Amino acid sequence: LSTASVLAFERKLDPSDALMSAGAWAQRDASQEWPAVTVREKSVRGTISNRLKTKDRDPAKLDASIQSPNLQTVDVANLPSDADTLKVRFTLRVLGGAGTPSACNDAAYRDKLLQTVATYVNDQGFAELARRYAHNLANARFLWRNRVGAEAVEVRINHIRQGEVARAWRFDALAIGLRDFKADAELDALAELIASGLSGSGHVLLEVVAFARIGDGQEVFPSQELILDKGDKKGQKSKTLYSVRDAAAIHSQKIGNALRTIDTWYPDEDGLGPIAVEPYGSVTSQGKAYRQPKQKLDFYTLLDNWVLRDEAPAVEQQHYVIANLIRGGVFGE
Amino acid sequence: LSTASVLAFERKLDPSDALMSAGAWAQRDASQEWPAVTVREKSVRGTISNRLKTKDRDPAKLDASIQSPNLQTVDVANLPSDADTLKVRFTLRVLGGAGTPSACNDAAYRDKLLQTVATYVNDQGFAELARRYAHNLANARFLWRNRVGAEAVEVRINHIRQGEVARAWRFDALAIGLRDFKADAELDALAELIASGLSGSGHVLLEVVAFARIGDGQEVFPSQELILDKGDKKGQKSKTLYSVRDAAAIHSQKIGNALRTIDTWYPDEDGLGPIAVEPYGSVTSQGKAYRQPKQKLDFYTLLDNWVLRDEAPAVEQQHYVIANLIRGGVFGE
Amino acid sequence: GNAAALDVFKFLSLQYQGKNLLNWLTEDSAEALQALSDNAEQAREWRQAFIGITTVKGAPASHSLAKQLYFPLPGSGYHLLAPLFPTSLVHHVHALLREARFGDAAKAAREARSRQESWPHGFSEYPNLAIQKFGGTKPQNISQLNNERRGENWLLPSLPPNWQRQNVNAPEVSRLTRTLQRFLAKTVHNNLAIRQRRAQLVAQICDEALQYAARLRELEPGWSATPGCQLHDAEQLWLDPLRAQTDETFLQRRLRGDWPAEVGNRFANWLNRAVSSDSQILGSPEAAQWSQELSKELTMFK
Amino acid sequence: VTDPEALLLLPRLSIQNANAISSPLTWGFPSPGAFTGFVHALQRRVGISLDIELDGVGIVCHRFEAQISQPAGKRTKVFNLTRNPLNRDGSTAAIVEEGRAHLEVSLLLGVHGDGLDDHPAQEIARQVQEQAGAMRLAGGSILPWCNERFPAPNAELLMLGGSDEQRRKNQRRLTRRLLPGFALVSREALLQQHLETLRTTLPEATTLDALLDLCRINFEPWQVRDKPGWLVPIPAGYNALSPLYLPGEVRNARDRETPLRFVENLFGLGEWLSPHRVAALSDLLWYHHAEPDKGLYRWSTPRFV
DNA sequence: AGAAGCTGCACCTTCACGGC
DNA sequence: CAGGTAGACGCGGACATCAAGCCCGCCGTGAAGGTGCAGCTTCT
Repeated sequence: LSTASVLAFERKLDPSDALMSAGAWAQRDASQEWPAVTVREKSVRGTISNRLKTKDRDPAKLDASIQSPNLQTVDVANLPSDADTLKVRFTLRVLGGAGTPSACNDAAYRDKLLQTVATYVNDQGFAELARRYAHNLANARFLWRNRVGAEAVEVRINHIRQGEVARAWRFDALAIGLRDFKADAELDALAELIASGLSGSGHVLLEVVAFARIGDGQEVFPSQELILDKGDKKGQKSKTLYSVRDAAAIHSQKIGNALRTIDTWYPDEDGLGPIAVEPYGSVTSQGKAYRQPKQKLDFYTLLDNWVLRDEAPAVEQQHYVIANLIRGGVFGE
Repeated sequence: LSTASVLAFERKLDPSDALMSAGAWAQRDASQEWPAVTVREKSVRGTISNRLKTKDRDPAKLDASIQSPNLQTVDVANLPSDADTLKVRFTLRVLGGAGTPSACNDAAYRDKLLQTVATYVNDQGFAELARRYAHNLANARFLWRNRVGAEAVEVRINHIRQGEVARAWRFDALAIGLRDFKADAELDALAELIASGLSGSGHVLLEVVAFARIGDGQEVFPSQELILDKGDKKGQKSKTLYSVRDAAAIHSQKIGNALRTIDTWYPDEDGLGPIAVEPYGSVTSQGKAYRQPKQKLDFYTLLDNWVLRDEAPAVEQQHYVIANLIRGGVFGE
Repeated sequence: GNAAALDVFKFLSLQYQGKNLLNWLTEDSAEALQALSDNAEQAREWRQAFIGITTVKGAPASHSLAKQLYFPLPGSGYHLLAPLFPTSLVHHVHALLREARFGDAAKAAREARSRQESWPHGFSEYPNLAIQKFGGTKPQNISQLNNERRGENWLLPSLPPNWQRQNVNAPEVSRLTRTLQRFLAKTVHNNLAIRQRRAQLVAQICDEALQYAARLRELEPGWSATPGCQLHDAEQLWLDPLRAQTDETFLQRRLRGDWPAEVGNRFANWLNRAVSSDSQILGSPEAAQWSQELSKELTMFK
Repeated sequence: VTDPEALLLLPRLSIQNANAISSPLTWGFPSPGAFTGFVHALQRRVGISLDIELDGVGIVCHRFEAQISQPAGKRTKVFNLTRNPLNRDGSTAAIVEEGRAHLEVSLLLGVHGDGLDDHPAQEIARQVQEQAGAMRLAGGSILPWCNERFPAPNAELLMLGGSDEQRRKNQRRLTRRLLPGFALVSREALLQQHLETLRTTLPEATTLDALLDLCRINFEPWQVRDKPGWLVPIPAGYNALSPLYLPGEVRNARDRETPLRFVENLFGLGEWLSPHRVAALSDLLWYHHAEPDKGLYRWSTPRFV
């Protein structure tokens, strides 16, 4: 009857931080002696290019300000002039036990939820979901700004069985587009491995390494750190990059959001592209939140219409519901 | 329909930190293993050249004007004594998709802005903009003080396709002026290629080399580092030249300033020449900011008339607005 | 509670000679008639509505985002143990020991040190503090005492070290010895090149000892009678006392000649017990040979 | 009676987003309660199948890198947050401040049970490691040693498995594997000692621990007073606000079969020793102490000095 | 012509300076 | 198919002084809030 008041789901498909090395293309074979790109602090001089607030001011000080320069100090990460290839590497754990709630109050709700995800994995297992995850590992979507100017990108994925490699995949990440989800052989093999790691059987460890042909001496983008800038001069620098072990890298949540953006089923022009899987499905880029609960397509209403009122959604929306279950979250009333 | 509160535009026309080497003229073709220019820190004895303050206006301590060698510590970059040519080398990606912001809040404003940029680019493409960009790449305006006394300046632009050139241009940079955008067949070919890179119809990464005959053992001028540290003395250098890996270099934002000087449209006296494209178009070295908000010709009022109120400006102001969008930055309420 | 009712708390914290008998205004008789000097019905009702809604609870709950953590009972079983954020104000003790009289003690510390007699009060520094602000721009939604401090929880650090502290914290020679033992294990015709390689390896070992004596000359001039003197009387003075901490010749055996033969002897005894292959015994004449070798290279210093 | 007969050494684990927030007064390294709960979860998931108990765990912290930044002009430091998605209508959500840190810590834990005579020599440790690879340590995903130049194995040492010279030899070969780390120790006798030397006709509220955390550079007829080791503040358990409730009493619990209680943090003093001056490695292990009808849900390292 | 849930709007609300 | 044994590598004394170390301008902003009620809306 009533839903669980506390309903938690842990993050399956947990990635690690994506360290960035630099090296020449066709030297991707010996890509372990490659040095990492270090973030530098550089002071820049620019103008007052922001728009002014002409409220409780005077015109003389504002046009004297826009006549005067503006000194900042930002962080930047460059490739060397002897390396036209960025090597972004991370590990990925596919945990297992997908539909199991990590916290649930009602035992009847837990039993009905387990029976619902059991009937789902019985009639339609993790084929399409793992195919979309294998696409988003196969096309280099975790290069957010590092992909838009690349001539060629290549993704090498290695399954680490016990302490050594068991399976090697080598994909061209530009033939596999960012908006379409085709069907190939090696992608289906990677999806079957991801499904076996997601069916509760194993906890699969993969390494993903992406080579990107940017250019000699060009600028790469590690993920920017969030400082809220409410205090005494804590926003004078305006750009701080993420660095782990003296090396520029991308956050774990950014790689997770990058291989998570599989949802091509939302009620607002799904031919645009796949968006990230969120409850009340949100994109921070367009500043909109698709699947509002005024329409009957958010995660919450689909969830307690599936497991409570016994009415299954469409075949594409229960994929989104199970994708939130893999995505993990805190729900309940 | 109103302006979004967050509007971020990503840098198209991304250059690199331009490195400097030195060699001899007529060996310009085999100028690959040329030795790099290093930055030498020297100490100079001078005089008091500044005008006196009210504390040093005493009759006893005007001795500082009389006997004080003033003992400063500067940096310098010289050519070798048997080398009369400065070579400056960098790479330049031009990405495309100019009007799409990487961050927005109002999706209606985002769609209206994409509609205005789309009716621009299908009204008039990137012809004048890429023509002026290719002209600023033609004459070595990125050689800032390395151009004012050079005898002959020659630039070589190589369209690096995969790891080799695909089309090479070779321009006499002194014949092409710094104040008027003339016509040339190779310049129109380079302008068409930069326009094809600016429309997302191809991947364009150029390698730009520029040789200048400064003189045998003369002084070349790399970028001077900004040191954001206030009042202290007797140990401060006050001149620190920029260098990457013991090789003197020009900043990437310096090259980005220099190949952005395409604005020959501003309501003040335009008989001087092109200035850079900024909102409230500023030359802070000259101390004057053209396109003041007291005129209706800055970037923000023209943009909010073009997008919100559907008041399309003149075609030159349209070129200025799209040049600001190609530049990038933070716009919004 | 709701921040919009926080106004009423600003009415209840009015220190008109006592705000504790005003918030829970129980011990008052004149204040009831002073809250409304018209009648006793609305005055008593407002008084009980002011003393009542600030001592009232509702229902026990933990709304799905507060933490709550299993704790293992000794035999078996668990408890759920929901933690709640305390209002311990170390923030007052932190701010008053960083701004109030930190300035006076700090100026006494920073301009009175040639003057040995400074002011009779000390101060702390509290390094590596961390700011944690709960309400982002409007901290009133959290609580009232989260508005006195503007967020800013002021967390003390823990921060495990990285092999360096001010309070307190904490192999090519083996390659040479191993290749010397593996070299004198086997024999190929026993010619000049074997003795050349043996002299080569013992030369590398003794110049490694010289490098160890030189790189430990970079510690300090003056050691002391620090313990462990069972092997530390002959090699005590081979690691030189830098000739600068002495300054009046307080040591008489520094130039007596006691150290070099004994250091060579005990070094060759170490090399005897360290290098002993299937040719088991090494012996005393080899000990005297390597002893006099290191002794010549140690008396070569002067 | 909680005495181990073995010591399963789990090697240098790397943890990518831990909880750098430890307590409402302390930040930095995570709580030892996290490590005791991790070992109790390992015993819940592994140890019942082998009929062995897993009680007590060490901490070495081979390296630490918090995700913080210094506000440019202040003497304190702020936390690098994460970005949450929009709420329901398209609006930047209210940020909660989560402190995250990269840890690299190896841990030795005391095996106790009858599920080892001589048959599980090094497959019991392989089982515990290959199951703990799919688990988190303080909110941080344990990165399970990707393809690199070297592996990193586990160890299982028995105290009865060897004579006295072999006992100290195995202790030495165990402490060579975690020697750059720093052992965390609960020090409560030192806190009470510094309190009762501090308490000379003046009371206290919590200054007994705050005075040992700080760096006082006071003057005595500037000087600076020294402390033995890194004496840090640590959250040492919980204390009872509420009488404990029945499972069907508190709305919105984690489950409706466990009794719930409302608790406050408790605060004690810890030290970061080096593990070559421990004098018995059968010490240095973190155990629970309930006394549950009083409160006092403590964790500690007993039998130390 | 009466009941539930959603949205819009109002209401609350600023600091002390120099590395074991 | 081989290539040395022995023994020892100096003392003294000293290592400069004067005078000075610049001036100008500026330092982004956008977004990161909860609770309670009035009224509207949708449905029956």
